[PDB]
Amino acid sequence: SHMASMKHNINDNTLEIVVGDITKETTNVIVNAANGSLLGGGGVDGAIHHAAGPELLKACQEMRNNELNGEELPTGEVIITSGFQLPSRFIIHTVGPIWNQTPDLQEELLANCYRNALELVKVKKLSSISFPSISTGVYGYPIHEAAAIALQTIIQFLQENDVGLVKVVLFSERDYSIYQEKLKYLIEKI
Ligand SMILES: Nc1ncnc2c1ncn2[C@@H]1O[C@H](COP(=O)(O)OP(=O)(O)O)[C@@H](O)[C@H]1O
Repeated sequence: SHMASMKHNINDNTLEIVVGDITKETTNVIVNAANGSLLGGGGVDGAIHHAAGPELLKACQEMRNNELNGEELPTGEVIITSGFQLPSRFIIHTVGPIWNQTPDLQEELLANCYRNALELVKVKKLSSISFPSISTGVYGYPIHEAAAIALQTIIQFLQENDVGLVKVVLFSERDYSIYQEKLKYLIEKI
C-alpha cells in the first residue's frame, strides 16, 4: 500500500511525517502514548504491547512499583524501557493530556511530552525517534490543535538542538493530511 510522506531539514536534523504503523519503525526510539497506570490498553499503546511482547508490561510495572513507588506516570513526563520485540532499541513512554481535563495547562503538558522525549534522546546520544499522534485518539485532543503543538514543539527543539531524525507516524490519511498542511504552514514562517 502507498504511504504518504514528507521531510524537512532543520539545520543538521530532519523532520519527517509519514503514514504508517509505529511498531514497524526502525528508529532508535519509538514513543508510546501510554496510560498513566502503565497498564496495556488499546490503540497505539495496545499495538506497541502486542508487537513488543509480554516483557514490556512486566518492565513498565516493575518501574511503576520501584522508581514511581506505585504512582501514575504524570501527564507530560517520560520513562524509558527497552524495545523488546520492537525493531527499536528503546521505547519512551509518555502520557498525553486528556482533552479539557485541565484546559489551562494542557497545551504546555502536551508540549512537555515532545520536549521531554527529545531531551532524553539527546542525553542518551540516540539519533532517531518516532512519535505517534499523542492524545488525539481516546484522549480526545482535537487533531488540528494537537498537530500544531506537536510540530511547533519539535521544530523549536530541532532549531536549538542537534538530534538527528524525528518522525511523526500518523495512522490515517486524514491525520497525515492535517499534519502535512500544518507542517507546510509552519515551514513557511521559519
Ligand atoms: N499502530 C499504530 N501506529 C501509529 N499510530 C497509531 C497506531 N494505532 C493507533 N494509532 C494512533 O495513535 C493516536 C493516539 O491514539 P490513542 O492510542 O487512543 O492515544 P491517546 O490515548 O493518547 O489518545 C491515534 O491517532 C491513533 O489512531
